[PDB]
Amino acid sequence: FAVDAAKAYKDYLASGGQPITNCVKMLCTHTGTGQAITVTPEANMDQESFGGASCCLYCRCHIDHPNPKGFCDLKGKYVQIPTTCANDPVGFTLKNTVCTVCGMWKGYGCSCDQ
Amino acid sequence: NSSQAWQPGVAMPNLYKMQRMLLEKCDLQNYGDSATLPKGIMMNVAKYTQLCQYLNTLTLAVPYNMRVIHFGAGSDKGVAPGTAVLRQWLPTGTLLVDSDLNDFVSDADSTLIGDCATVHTANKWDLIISDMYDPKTKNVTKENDSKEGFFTYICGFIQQKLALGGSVAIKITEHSWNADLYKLMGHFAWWTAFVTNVNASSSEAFLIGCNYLGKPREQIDGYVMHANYIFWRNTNPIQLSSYSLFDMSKFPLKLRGTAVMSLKEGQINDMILSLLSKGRLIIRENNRVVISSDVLVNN
RNA sequence: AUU
Ligand SMILES: Nc1ncnc2c1ncn2[C@@H]1O[C@H](CSCC[C@H](N)C(=O)O)[C@@H](O)[C@H]1O
Ligand SMILES: OC[C@@]1(O)OC[C@@H](O)[C@@H](O)[C@@H]1O
Ligand SMILES: OC[C@H]1O[C@H](O)[C@H](O)[C@@H](O)[C@@H]1O
Ligand SMILES: OC[C@H]1O[C@H](O)[C@H](O)[C@@H](O)[C@@H]1O
Ligand SMILES: [Cl-]
Ligand SMILES: [Mg+2]
Ligand SMILES: [Mg+2]
Ligand SMILES: [Zn+2]
Ligand SMILES: [Zn+2]
Repeated sequence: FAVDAAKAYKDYLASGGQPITNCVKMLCTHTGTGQAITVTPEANMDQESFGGASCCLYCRCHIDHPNPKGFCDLKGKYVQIPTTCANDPVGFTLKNTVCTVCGMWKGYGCSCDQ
Repeated sequence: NSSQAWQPGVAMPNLYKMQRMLLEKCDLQNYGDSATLPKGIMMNVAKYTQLCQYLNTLTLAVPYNMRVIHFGAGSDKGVAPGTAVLRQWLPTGTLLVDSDLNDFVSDADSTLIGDCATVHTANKWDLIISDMYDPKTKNVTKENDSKEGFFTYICGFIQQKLALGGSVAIKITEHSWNADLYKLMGHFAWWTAFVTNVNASSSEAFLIGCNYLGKPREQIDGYVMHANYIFWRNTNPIQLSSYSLFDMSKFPLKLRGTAVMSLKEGQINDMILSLLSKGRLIIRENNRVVISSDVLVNN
Protein backbone atom coordinates (compact mmCIF):
# COMPACT_ATOMS: atom_id res chain seq x y z
CA PHE A 1 0.00 0.00 0.00
CA ALA A 2 1.09 3.60 -0.84
CA VAL A 3 -0.93 6.89 -0.80
CA ASP A 4 -1.49 8.30 -4.35
CA ALA A 5 -1.46 12.08 -3.60
CA ALA A 6 -1.21 13.02 -7.33
CA LYS A 7 -4.44 11.13 -8.20
CA ALA A 8 -6.14 12.45 -5.02
CA TYR A 9 -5.36 16.10 -5.97
CA LYS A 10 -6.47 15.61 -9.64
CA ASP A 11 -9.76 14.01 -8.37
CA TYR A 12 -10.18 16.91 -5.86
CA LEU A 13 -9.81 19.53 -8.68
CA ALA A 14 -12.29 17.60 -10.91
CA SER A 15 -14.83 17.71 -7.99
CA GLY A 16 -14.65 21.56 -7.85
CA GLY A 17 -11.93 21.78 -5.15
CA GLN A 18 -10.08 25.11 -4.64
CA PRO A 19 -6.48 24.93 -6.01
CA ILE A 20 -3.60 24.91 -3.45
CA THR A 21 -2.93 28.57 -2.51
CA ASN A 22 0.24 30.45 -1.43
CA CYS A 23 2.42 29.33 -4.38
CA VAL A 24 5.21 32.00 -4.21
CA LYS A 25 5.06 34.19 -7.34
CA MET A 26 8.35 35.99 -8.09
CA LEU A 27 8.96 39.50 -9.49
CA CYS A 28 10.90 39.21 -12.78
CA THR A 29 11.46 40.92 -16.18
CA HIS A 30 9.17 38.50 -18.15
CA THR A 31 11.96 38.54 -20.84
CA GLY A 32 13.36 35.09 -19.81
CA THR A 33 13.99 31.87 -21.82
CA GLY A 34 10.52 30.43 -21.03
CA GLN A 35 11.99 27.02 -19.99
CA ALA A 36 9.86 25.04 -17.47
CA ILE A 37 12.22 24.60 -14.42
CA THR A 38 15.25 26.91 -14.05
CA VAL A 39 17.91 28.01 -11.48
CA THR A 40 16.44 31.57 -11.59
CA PRO A 41 13.09 33.07 -12.79
CA GLU A 42 12.90 32.65 -16.61
CA ALA A 43 9.25 33.63 -17.28
CA ASN A 44 8.65 35.01 -20.79
CA MET A 45 5.80 37.48 -21.57
CA ASP A 46 3.28 34.53 -21.52
CA GLN A 47 4.30 33.13 -18.11
CA GLU A 48 4.65 33.72 -14.33
CA SER A 49 7.67 32.41 -12.33
CA PHE A 50 7.14 30.72 -8.93
CA GLY A 51 9.42 29.42 -6.17
CA GLY A 52 9.63 25.67 -6.97
CA ALA A 53 9.10 24.15 -3.49
CA SER A 54 5.80 26.11 -3.04
CA CYS A 55 4.50 24.51 -6.32
CA CYS A 56 5.45 20.89 -5.39
CA LEU A 57 2.46 18.77 -4.22
CA TYR A 58 4.82 16.48 -2.20
CA CYS A 59 6.67 19.40 -0.52
CA ARG A 60 3.34 21.22 0.25
CA CYS A 61 1.46 18.12 1.60
CA HIS A 62 4.56 16.93 3.59
CA ILE A 63 4.60 13.50 1.87
CA ASP A 64 7.39 11.38 0.29
CA HIS A 65 8.39 12.24 -3.34
CA PRO A 66 7.41 9.41 -5.76
CA ASN A 67 10.89 7.99 -6.66
CA PRO A 68 13.47 5.70 -4.91
CA LYS A 69 15.76 8.50 -3.51
CA GLY A 70 12.75 10.82 -2.86
CA PHE A 71 14.43 13.63 -4.87
CA CYS A 72 12.46 16.86 -5.64
CA ASP A 73 12.94 18.42 -9.13
CA LEU A 74 11.26 21.75 -8.05
CA LYS A 75 12.75 22.61 -4.60
CA GLY A 76 15.48 25.30 -4.89
CA LYS A 77 14.50 26.11 -8.50
CA TYR A 78 11.86 28.30 -10.24
CA VAL A 79 8.93 26.91 -12.23
CA GLN A 80 7.47 28.87 -15.19
CA ILE A 81 3.65 28.51 -15.43
CA PRO A 82 1.59 29.83 -18.39
CA THR A 83 -0.24 33.00 -17.21
CA THR A 84 -3.60 31.36 -18.21
CA CYS A 85 -2.86 28.44 -15.78
CA ALA A 86 -1.14 30.44 -12.96
CA ASN A 87 -4.25 30.01 -10.71
CA ASP A 88 -3.10 26.39 -9.97
CA PRO A 89 0.71 25.96 -10.29
CA VAL A 90 0.72 22.70 -8.24
CA GLY A 91 -1.86 21.16 -10.62
CA PHE A 92 0.03 22.39 -13.70
CA THR A 93 3.42 20.84 -12.66
CA LEU A 94 1.57 17.62 -11.65
CA LYS A 95 -0.38 17.24 -14.98
CA ASN A 96 2.40 18.38 -17.40
CA THR A 97 5.81 17.06 -18.61
CA VAL A 98 9.08 18.90 -19.44
CA CYS A 99 10.76 18.26 -22.86
CA THR A 100 14.15 16.57 -22.13
CA VAL A 101 15.49 18.25 -25.35
CA CYS A 102 14.48 21.99 -25.27
CA GLY A 103 13.53 22.21 -21.54
CA MET A 104 10.11 23.74 -22.42
CA TRP A 105 6.73 22.34 -21.23
CA LYS A 106 5.23 19.89 -23.75
CA GLY A 107 2.17 21.70 -25.23
CA TYR A 108 3.24 25.09 -23.76
CA GLY A 109 6.54 26.04 -25.49
CA CYS A 110 8.16 22.82 -26.82
CA SER A 111 8.20 23.04 -30.67
CA CYS A 112 10.42 19.91 -31.20
CA ASP A 113 7.51 18.11 -32.99
CA GLN A 114 7.53 20.79 -35.77
CA ASN B 1 5.27 61.77 -6.13
CA SER B 2 8.16 62.13 -3.57
CA SER B 3 11.70 61.49 -5.01
CA GLN B 4 12.21 58.65 -2.50
CA ALA B 5 9.11 56.90 -4.02
CA TRP B 6 11.19 55.52 -6.98
CA GLN B 7 13.81 54.04 -4.56
CA PRO B 8 13.34 50.57 -2.93
CA GLY B 9 13.02 52.33 0.46
CA VAL B 10 14.52 54.94 2.80
CA ALA B 11 17.65 54.67 5.01
CA MET B 12 17.89 56.58 8.34
CA PRO B 13 19.73 59.87 7.53
CA ASN B 14 23.12 60.51 9.22
CA LEU B 15 21.96 63.58 11.23
CA TYR B 16 19.21 61.47 12.92
CA LYS B 17 21.86 58.92 14.02
CA MET B 18 23.83 61.76 15.73
CA GLN B 19 20.98 62.90 18.04
CA ARG B 20 20.37 61.98 21.72
CA MET B 21 16.57 61.57 21.71
CA LEU B 22 14.50 60.06 24.56
CA LEU B 23 12.30 57.10 23.47
CA GLU B 24 8.74 58.16 22.55
CA LYS B 25 5.69 56.20 21.34
CA CYS B 26 5.84 55.61 17.56
CA ASP B 27 2.92 57.45 15.85
CA LEU B 28 3.12 57.05 12.05
CA GLN B 29 0.83 59.37 10.03
CA ASN B 30 -0.04 56.40 7.70
CA TYR B 31 0.19 53.59 10.33
CA GLY B 32 -1.20 50.26 9.02
CA ASP B 33 -2.01 51.56 5.49
CA SER B 34 -1.87 48.77 2.85
CA ALA B 35 0.30 49.03 -0.28
CA THR B 36 -1.08 48.15 -3.75
CA LEU B 37 1.34 45.46 -4.99
CA PRO B 38 1.75 44.03 -8.51
CA LYS B 39 -1.05 41.48 -9.18
CA GLY B 40 -0.56 38.17 -7.26
CA ILE B 41 2.65 39.32 -5.45
CA MET B 42 2.91 38.57 -1.70
CA MET B 43 3.91 41.36 0.75
CA ASN B 44 7.13 39.50 1.71
CA VAL B 45 8.15 38.90 -1.92
CA ALA B 46 7.78 42.69 -2.41
CA LYS B 47 9.52 43.52 0.91
CA TYR B 48 12.52 41.16 0.43
CA THR B 49 12.84 42.33 -3.20
CA GLN B 50 13.15 45.95 -1.93
CA LEU B 51 15.65 44.89 0.81
CA CYS B 52 17.81 43.10 -1.83
CA GLN B 53 17.52 46.10 -4.23
CA TYR B 54 18.87 48.30 -1.38
CA LEU B 55 21.65 45.80 -0.46
CA ASN B 56 22.72 46.00 -4.17
CA THR B 57 23.72 49.69 -3.54
CA LEU B 58 26.13 48.75 -0.66
CA THR B 59 29.70 47.32 -0.67
CA LEU B 60 28.62 43.71 0.12
CA ALA B 61 31.42 41.12 -0.14
CA VAL B 62 30.30 38.44 -2.67
CA PRO B 63 32.86 35.61 -2.74
CA TYR B 64 32.62 32.45 -4.87
CA ASN B 65 30.68 29.76 -2.88
CA MET B 66 29.07 32.46 -0.71
CA ARG B 67 27.35 31.30 2.53
CA VAL B 68 24.05 32.88 3.63
CA ILE B 69 21.85 32.02 6.63
CA HIS B 70 18.21 33.23 6.93
CA PHE B 71 16.51 33.19 10.38
CA GLY B 72 12.72 33.59 10.74
CA ALA B 73 12.17 32.21 7.20
CA GLY B 74 8.82 30.46 7.93
CA SER B 75 5.38 32.09 7.80
CA ASP B 76 1.66 31.58 8.59
CA LYS B 77 1.37 30.53 4.89
CA GLY B 78 3.63 27.45 5.48
CA VAL B 79 6.02 28.64 2.68
CA ALA B 80 9.16 30.90 2.66
CA PRO B 81 8.63 33.90 0.33
CA GLY B 82 11.76 35.67 1.66
CA THR B 83 13.93 32.57 1.08
CA ALA B 84 12.59 32.38 -2.53
CA VAL B 85 13.65 36.03 -3.11
CA LEU B 86 17.10 35.50 -1.50
CA ARG B 87 17.58 32.38 -3.75
CA GLN B 88 16.68 34.55 -6.81
CA TRP B 89 19.00 37.42 -5.73
CA LEU B 90 22.12 35.44 -4.69
CA PRO B 91 24.60 34.07 -7.26
CA THR B 92 23.77 30.54 -8.49
CA GLY B 93 25.52 27.97 -6.25
CA THR B 94 25.40 30.22 -3.15
CA LEU B 95 24.78 28.00 -0.08
CA LEU B 96 21.53 29.19 1.56
CA VAL B 97 20.39 27.80 4.93
CA ASP B 98 17.13 28.91 6.51
CA SER B 99 15.46 28.36 9.87
CA ASP B 100 12.26 28.93 11.88
CA LEU B 101 10.62 27.82 15.15
CA ASN B 102 7.80 26.24 13.04
CA ASP B 103 7.94 23.77 10.11
CA PHE B 104 7.62 25.30 6.60
CA VAL B 105 8.34 24.48 2.90
CA SER B 106 11.61 26.06 1.65
CA ASP B 107 13.82 26.53 -1.47
CA ALA B 108 16.93 26.71 0.80
CA ASP B 109 19.75 24.12 0.47
CA SER B 110 19.03 23.10 4.11
CA THR B 111 16.31 24.08 6.64
CA LEU B 112 16.60 23.80 10.47
CA ILE B 113 13.32 23.74 12.48
CA GLY B 114 13.46 24.83 16.13
CA ASP B 115 14.18 27.83 18.38
CA CYS B 116 17.13 29.73 16.85
CA ALA B 117 18.95 29.25 20.22
CA THR B 118 19.21 25.51 19.30
CA VAL B 119 20.99 26.24 15.97
CA HIS B 120 24.77 25.53 15.90
CA THR B 121 27.12 25.91 12.91
CA ALA B 122 30.81 24.91 12.77
CA ASN B 123 31.34 27.42 9.89
CA LYS B 124 31.23 31.25 9.51
CA TRP B 125 28.74 33.04 7.21
CA ASP B 126 29.10 35.88 4.65
CA LEU B 127 25.55 37.24 5.12
CA ILE B 128 22.99 36.85 7.96
CA ILE B 129 19.33 37.81 7.33
CA SER B 130 16.79 37.75 10.19
CA ASP B 131 13.03 38.39 9.92
CA MET B 132 12.31 36.88 13.38
CA TYR B 133 9.56 38.57 15.47
CA ASP B 134 8.16 37.20 18.78
CA PRO B 135 4.31 37.23 18.60
CA LYS B 136 4.26 38.13 22.35
CA THR B 137 5.78 41.53 21.38
CA LYS B 138 2.18 42.56 20.41
CA ASN B 139 1.19 42.27 24.13
CA VAL B 140 2.54 45.72 25.25
CA THR B 141 1.85 45.90 29.03
CA LYS B 142 4.83 48.01 30.25
CA GLU B 143 7.57 50.49 29.20
CA ASN B 144 9.17 49.64 25.80
CA ASP B 145 12.55 48.20 26.96
CA SER B 146 15.31 46.31 25.07
CA LYS B 147 14.10 42.78 24.21
CA GLU B 148 16.14 39.59 24.77
CA GLY B 149 14.97 36.21 23.40
CA PHE B 150 16.22 35.65 19.82
CA PHE B 151 18.07 39.02 19.84
CA THR B 152 20.48 37.63 22.48
CA TYR B 153 21.20 34.69 20.15
CA ILE B 154 21.62 36.96 17.07
CA CYS B 155 24.19 39.22 18.85
CA GLY B 156 26.23 36.15 19.86
CA PHE B 157 25.85 34.52 16.41
CA ILE B 158 27.13 37.70 14.66
CA GLN B 159 30.17 37.94 17.01
CA GLN B 160 31.02 34.21 16.73
CA LYS B 161 29.86 33.12 13.24
CA LEU B 162 29.96 36.15 10.89
CA ALA B 163 33.07 36.31 8.66
CA LEU B 164 35.02 39.58 8.83
CA GLY B 165 33.83 41.58 5.77
CA GLY B 166 30.40 39.92 6.10
CA SER B 167 27.09 41.78 6.42
CA VAL B 168 23.73 41.47 8.22
CA ALA B 169 20.10 42.64 7.79
CA ILE B 170 18.16 42.14 11.08
CA LYS B 171 14.47 43.09 11.26
CA ILE B 172 13.36 45.36 14.14
CA THR B 173 10.12 47.25 14.94
CA GLU B 174 9.15 49.89 17.53
CA HIS B 175 8.77 47.16 20.22
CA SER B 176 10.92 44.35 18.68
CA TRP B 177 14.45 45.69 19.23
CA ASN B 178 17.63 45.13 21.27
CA ALA B 179 20.16 47.72 22.56
CA ASP B 180 23.16 45.33 22.17
CA LEU B 181 22.25 44.82 18.45
CA TYR B 182 22.43 48.59 17.81
CA LYS B 183 25.75 48.66 19.73
CA LEU B 184 27.11 45.87 17.42
CA MET B 185 26.17 47.97 14.35
CA GLY B 186 29.22 50.04 15.44
CA HIS B 187 31.43 46.96 14.72
CA PHE B 188 30.76 47.29 10.92
CA ALA B 189 32.36 49.70 8.42
CA TRP B 190 28.89 51.23 7.96
CA TRP B 191 25.33 50.67 9.21
CA THR B 192 21.79 51.95 8.79
CA ALA B 193 18.12 51.32 9.58
CA PHE B 194 16.34 50.67 6.23
CA VAL B 195 12.56 51.01 5.73
CA THR B 196 11.03 49.33 2.67
CA ASN B 197 8.73 51.55 0.58
CA VAL B 198 6.06 48.77 0.39
CA ASN B 199 5.79 48.54 4.22
CA ALA B 200 6.55 52.22 5.08
CA SER B 201 3.27 52.29 7.14
CA SER B 202 5.01 49.97 9.68
CA SER B 203 7.66 50.81 12.35
CA GLU B 204 9.54 47.82 10.83
CA ALA B 205 13.11 48.43 9.63
CA PHE B 206 16.08 46.27 8.75
CA LEU B 207 19.19 47.09 10.80
CA ILE B 208 21.93 46.65 8.19
CA GLY B 209 25.57 46.14 9.19
CA CYS B 210 27.84 46.39 6.13
CA ASN B 211 31.39 44.81 6.26
CA TYR B 212 32.00 43.34 9.74
CA LEU B 213 35.29 44.50 11.38
CA GLY B 214 35.08 42.31 14.54
CA LYS B 215 35.85 45.39 16.72
CA PRO B 216 34.03 48.66 17.49
CA ARG B 217 34.83 51.49 15.02
CA GLU B 218 32.31 53.72 16.91
CA GLN B 219 30.58 53.48 20.33
CA ILE B 220 26.77 53.30 19.89
CA ASP B 221 24.36 53.53 22.87
CA GLY B 222 21.51 51.21 21.72
CA TYR B 223 18.81 52.84 23.90
CA VAL B 224 19.66 56.27 22.43
CA MET B 225 19.93 54.91 18.84
CA HIS B 226 16.47 53.21 18.99
CA ALA B 227 15.01 56.52 20.34
CA ASN B 228 16.75 58.30 17.41
CA TYR B 229 15.20 55.74 14.99
CA ILE B 230 11.66 56.30 16.37
CA PHE B 231 12.17 60.11 16.26
CA TRP B 232 13.18 59.83 12.57
CA ARG B 233 10.09 57.66 11.79
CA ASN B 234 7.72 59.98 13.77
CA THR B 235 8.89 63.14 11.94
CA ASN B 236 9.43 61.69 8.42
CA PRO B 237 6.28 60.11 6.95
CA ILE B 238 7.17 57.78 4.05
CA GLN B 239 4.70 57.39 1.12
CA LEU B 240 3.89 53.72 0.36
CA SER B 241 5.48 52.80 -3.00
CA SER B 242 5.91 49.65 -5.13
CA TYR B 243 7.55 51.61 -8.02
CA SER B 244 10.93 49.78 -7.66
CA LEU B 245 9.30 46.30 -8.03
CA PHE B 246 8.51 46.91 -11.72
CA ASP B 247 12.15 47.03 -12.97
CA MET B 248 13.98 43.77 -12.12
CA SER B 249 16.59 44.09 -14.94
CA LYS B 250 19.47 44.83 -12.46
CA PHE B 251 18.18 42.74 -9.52
CA PRO B 252 20.72 39.86 -9.24
CA LEU B 253 23.58 40.43 -6.76
CA LYS B 254 26.77 40.96 -8.85
CA LEU B 255 29.33 38.14 -8.40
CA ARG B 256 32.41 40.18 -7.30
CA GLY B 257 34.51 37.02 -6.69
CA THR B 258 35.63 38.65 -3.39
CA ALA B 259 38.83 37.08 -1.99
CA VAL B 260 38.40 34.70 1.00
CA MET B 261 41.42 34.18 3.30
CA SER B 262 42.03 32.73 6.80
CA LEU B 263 43.95 35.21 9.04
CA LYS B 264 44.59 34.76 12.81
CA GLU B 265 43.50 37.61 15.17
CA GLY B 266 46.74 39.68 15.16
CA GLN B 267 47.34 39.65 11.37
CA ILE B 268 44.29 41.97 10.93
CA ASN B 269 46.32 45.20 10.34
CA ASP B 270 45.01 48.65 9.15
CA MET B 271 45.66 47.49 5.51
CA ILE B 272 43.39 44.41 6.05
CA LEU B 273 40.74 46.58 7.83
CA SER B 274 40.76 48.92 4.78
CA LEU B 275 40.06 45.96 2.40
CA LEU B 276 37.30 44.66 4.75
CA SER B 277 35.76 48.18 4.95
CA LYS B 278 35.55 48.38 1.11
CA GLY B 279 33.85 44.97 0.60
CA ARG B 280 37.03 43.54 -1.04
CA LEU B 281 37.81 40.80 1.53
CA ILE B 282 36.13 37.99 3.53
CA ILE B 283 38.10 36.48 6.46
CA ARG B 284 37.08 32.93 7.45
CA GLU B 285 38.06 29.27 6.91
CA ASN B 286 36.54 27.59 3.81
CA ASN B 287 35.79 24.20 5.48
CA ARG B 288 32.66 22.11 4.68
CA VAL B 289 29.40 23.73 5.96
CA VAL B 290 27.97 21.70 8.89
CA ILE B 291 24.84 22.79 10.82
CA SER B 292 22.69 21.25 13.56
CA SER B 293 19.65 21.88 15.79
CA ASP B 294 19.75 20.75 19.45
CA VAL B 295 16.78 18.46 20.29
CA LEU B 296 15.48 18.35 23.92
CA VAL B 297 14.45 14.74 24.74
CA ASN B 298 11.41 14.16 27.07
CA ASN B 299 8.77 11.48 27.91
C1' A C 1 6.14 40.94 12.23
C1' U C 2 3.71 36.82 8.35
C1' U C 3 -0.41 43.90 4.10
N1 LIG D 1 13.16 32.33 18.81
C1 LIG D 1 12.85 32.13 17.53
N2 LIG D 1 13.52 31.18 16.85
C2 LIG D 1 13.17 30.94 15.58
N3 LIG D 1 12.23 31.53 14.84
C3 LIG D 1 11.58 32.46 15.55
C4 LIG D 1 11.81 32.81 16.86
N4 LIG D 1 10.94 33.82 17.25
C5 LIG D 1 10.19 34.03 16.20
N5 LIG D 1 10.55 33.26 15.11
C6 LIG D 1 9.90 33.22 13.81
O1 LIG D 1 9.90 34.50 13.22
C7 LIG D 1 8.95 34.43 12.13
C8 LIG D 1 8.35 35.79 11.87
S1 LIG D 1 7.27 35.73 10.41
C9 LIG D 1 8.54 35.64 9.12
C10 LIG D 1 8.06 35.80 7.68
C11 LIG D 1 9.06 35.25 6.67
N6 LIG D 1 10.36 35.94 6.79
C12 LIG D 1 8.55 35.41 5.24
O2 LIG D 1 9.39 35.46 4.31
O3 LIG D 1 7.35 35.48 4.98
C13 LIG D 1 7.92 33.38 12.54
O4 LIG D 1 7.82 32.33 11.59
C14 LIG D 1 8.42 32.87 13.89
O5 LIG D 1 8.18 31.49 14.08
O1 LIG E 1 -1.08 29.26 -5.22
C1 LIG E 1 -1.64 30.03 -6.27
C2 LIG E 1 -2.07 31.41 -5.79
O2 LIG E 1 -2.48 32.18 -6.89
O3 LIG E 1 -3.15 31.20 -4.87
C3 LIG E 1 -3.69 32.41 -4.31
C4 LIG E 1 -2.63 33.22 -3.58
O4 LIG E 1 -2.23 32.51 -2.40
C5 LIG E 1 -1.43 33.46 -4.48
O5 LIG E 1 -0.38 34.11 -3.76
C6 LIG E 1 -0.93 32.14 -5.05
O6 LIG E 1 0.14 32.37 -5.96
O1 LIG F 1 6.14 30.25 11.77
C1 LIG F 1 4.94 30.95 11.42
C2 LIG F 1 4.00 31.13 12.61
O2 LIG F 1 4.65 31.78 13.73
C3 LIG F 1 4.61 33.20 13.82
O3 LIG F 1 5.21 33.61 15.05
C4 LIG F 1 3.21 33.81 13.72
O4 LIG F 1 2.77 34.43 14.94
C5 LIG F 1 2.18 32.79 13.26
O5 LIG F 1 1.04 33.49 12.74
C6 LIG F 1 2.74 31.87 12.18
O6 LIG F 1 1.74 30.90 11.82
O1 LIG G 1 -2.18 51.88 -2.38
C1 LIG G 1 -1.24 52.90 -1.99
C2 LIG G 1 -0.01 52.85 -2.90
O2 LIG G 1 0.53 51.54 -2.81
C3 LIG G 1 1.34 51.01 -3.87
O3 LIG G 1 2.56 50.54 -3.28
C4 LIG G 1 1.62 51.87 -5.13
O4 LIG G 1 3.02 52.08 -5.38
C5 LIG G 1 0.91 53.21 -5.18
O5 LIG G 1 0.64 53.45 -6.57
C6 LIG G 1 -0.36 53.21 -4.35
O6 LIG G 1 -0.98 54.50 -4.38
CL1 LIG H 1 28.27 50.53 1.82
MG1 LIG I 1 -1.52 37.38 6.03
MG1 LIG J 1 2.41 46.42 6.84
ZN1 LIG K 1 9.04 18.65 -3.60
ZN1 LIG L 1 11.20 20.29 -27.03
